[PDB]
Amino acid sequence: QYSPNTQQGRTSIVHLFEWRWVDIALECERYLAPKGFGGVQVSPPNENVAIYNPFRPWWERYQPVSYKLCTRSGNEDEFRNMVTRCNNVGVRIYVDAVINHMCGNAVSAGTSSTCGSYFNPGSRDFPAVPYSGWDFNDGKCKTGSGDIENYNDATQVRDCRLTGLLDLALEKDYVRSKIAEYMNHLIDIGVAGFRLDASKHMWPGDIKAILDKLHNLNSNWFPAGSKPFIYQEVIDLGGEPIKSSDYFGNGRVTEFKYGAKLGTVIRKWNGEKMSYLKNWGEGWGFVPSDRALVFVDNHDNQRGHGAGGASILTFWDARLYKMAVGFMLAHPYGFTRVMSSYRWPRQFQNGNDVNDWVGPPNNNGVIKEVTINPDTTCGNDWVCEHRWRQIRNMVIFRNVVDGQPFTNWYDNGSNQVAFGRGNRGFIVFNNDDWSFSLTLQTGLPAGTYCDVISGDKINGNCTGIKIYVSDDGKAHFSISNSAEDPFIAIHAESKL
Ligand SMILES: *[C@@H]1O[C@@](F)(CO)[C@@H](O[C@H]2O[C@H](CO)[C@@H](O[C@H]3O[C@H](CO)[C@@H](OC)[C@H](O)[C@H]3O)[C@H](O)[C@H]2O)[C@H](O)[C@H]1O
Ligand SMILES: CO[C@H]1[C@H](O)[C@@H](O)[C@@H](O[C@H]2[C@H](O)[C@@H](O)[C@@H](F)O[C@@H]2CO)O[C@@H]1CO
Ligand SMILES: [Ca+2]
Ligand SMILES: [Cl-]
Repeated sequence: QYSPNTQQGRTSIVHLFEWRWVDIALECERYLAPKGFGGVQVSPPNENVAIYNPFRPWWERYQPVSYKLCTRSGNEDEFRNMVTRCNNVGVRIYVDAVINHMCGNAVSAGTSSTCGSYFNPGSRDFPAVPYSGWDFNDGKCKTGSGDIENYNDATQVRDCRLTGLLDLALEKDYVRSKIAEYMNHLIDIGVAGFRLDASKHMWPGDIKAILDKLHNLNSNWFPAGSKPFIYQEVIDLGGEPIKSSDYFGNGRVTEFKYGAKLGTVIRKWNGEKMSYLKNWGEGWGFVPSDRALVFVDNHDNQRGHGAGGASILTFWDARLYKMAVGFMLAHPYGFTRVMSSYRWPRQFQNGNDVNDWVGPPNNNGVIKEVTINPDTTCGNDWVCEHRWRQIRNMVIFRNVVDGQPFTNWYDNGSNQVAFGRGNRGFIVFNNDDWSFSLTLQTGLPAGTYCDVISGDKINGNCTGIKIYVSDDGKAHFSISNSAEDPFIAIHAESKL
């Protein structure tokens, strides 16, 4: 259950947040495949509530109406087209599965849905599934409000409504079956796995019961017996009765401690320093590496809607963000997910962004196409961090050093550190307020290597910084605290 199911040599997935199916299919062929990306996490493909107040917020997609593959990203035909084209190019698709709940209980009944399906939250009626009052936990929840009120009580966290979201009775075989029917529909289409949204709000046993009904991956693309990749969204920063480890029997889990701590470290909050990252991983209280899905930021916490707090680094913090992502992609701990977002009118008032609800770039509610600029960046307000040279090249770096051990660690006791991966890669970071100029042991064979952060290796030549490794594996590195990118990375495939 725990394997990403990516092609050998591809070690990362990217979240193409709110991207349309047709756009992802093209990206798979024109960029993701050639650049060695392992897969794509797509936004919920199932019909959701169409919210006009505010105007089509991104979170409306987390309020299911039915399991029809009909959304602002496209219809079933477009979804299949995308999965097939991506799979045909060796890039996997992972679905953001919203199966813990339906829409908000306060939402007005009617046909304000992405596929016109009728629904009535008040009467608990979702005929397009179909679900009825008998399929929700209204009678199971014991809180006075019917909503989750105290996280110290593991029971209400699972049986009550998350911020009013109608909670499905996942103990019922009928409900489990309707969800499996939806997920099997996707697996048969060709999806390689799923992100289980709000897993903390579901009983480990109920999730397992659902997974037990899931098919193996489509044998036209995957070897027989291939199980869908499962990564459960569990927000556990410690201090709660519910632990992410309670879900290890179903698959991997999102390690929100990862981005939160890395952000605090890179920002140097409360006296933290990169030198402390020497024992990064389980040593910091994180889950086992083979059960972790890591990331610097996600669609939720990049806009203050998730765990991590104000320490989370995002594309808005471009310089520090690139370093955090680089460190993550270079370090062996966990399975890495790169974030790809869109720009929005961030407006901070009293420490809170009042425009954190804004949906993807659009024209009258119609998601804008992803355009590619001659410099390979994206237009139409799509950030496309996965296309940033510094990030794209680190994604490749991880592929190249796949399997190599963490070694040759170095640090100045402050914020200047470096480490290698076996004899296939080496990375140096300078997050101090002074320059870093020193000769280090790289563990790499002698030769001239192109720094993949400041440049690229094109036709036997480096476009950016060049590093010279001697016969003893040592090499001189020089990084000024004023460099655009205060870190250098070199690997086996960047050698001249
Ligand atoms: C997982 O799925 C979620 F729903 C729960 O973690 C996502 O949460 C986001 O979407 C919800 C739903 O739109 C949003 O809450 C809105 O709707 C509820 C219900 O009516 C309102 O409560 C009264 C709430 O104020 C609304 O904002 C969440 O705020 C949003 O974070 C989550 O991101 C997914 O990972
Ligand atoms: C060809 O443009 C490159 C650019 O040289 C590289 O620096 C990066 O640009 C990012 C930048 O790193 C980031 O800090 C912020 F300014 O955003 C831009 C992209 O919008 O990548 C591009 C494309 O590879
Ligand atoms: Ca629940
Ligand atoms: Cl997540």
